[PDB]
Amino acid sequence: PKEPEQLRKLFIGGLSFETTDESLRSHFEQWGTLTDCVVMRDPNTKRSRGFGFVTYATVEEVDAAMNARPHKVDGRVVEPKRAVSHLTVKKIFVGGIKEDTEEHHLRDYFEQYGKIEVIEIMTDRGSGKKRGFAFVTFDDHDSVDKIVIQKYHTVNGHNCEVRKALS
Ligand SMILES: c1cnc(N2CC[C@@]3(CCOC3)C2)cn1
Repeated sequence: PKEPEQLRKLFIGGLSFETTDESLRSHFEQWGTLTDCVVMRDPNTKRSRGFGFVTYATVEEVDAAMNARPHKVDGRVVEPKRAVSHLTVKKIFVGGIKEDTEEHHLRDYFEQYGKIEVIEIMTDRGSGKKRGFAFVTFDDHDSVDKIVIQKYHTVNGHNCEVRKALS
């Protein structure tokens, strides 16, 4: 059972124009088996477009590569991101938590996706009653990107709806 290829891909932005298929592969093979690795180039000049893609054999290998950031590739710090499902944010909306879900429920669950900086459990402006949704802010976008591709999120026995949240 192979994970869908789309979930095993990293877009790599900010490449040095001297990075090649081969040097990008040599770099990112340190964190897993690469089934594909390409530098995007102009069709006429062959000059690099400054970005590429790598595809790992498993999602755990994608995780390993993201956890090894920052990546300096051929002398330049590059910008890896998981393929789109890019709206790059650090904050999620968590809905369906009802009125019994507390901060530690959200923290104990979401801390395994990334480092949490803010948890905001929403309350009614007039009564102070919990409204049944929350916002979690992380220190980095990959946490959110991992979270929103999951089909399900179970927190405090609730099946939650989780979406990217923007400013
Ligand atoms: C994260 C960030 N960017 C991504 N894009 C994919 C290729 C792109 C669209 C067409 O040309 C450039 C940019 C994907 N995932």
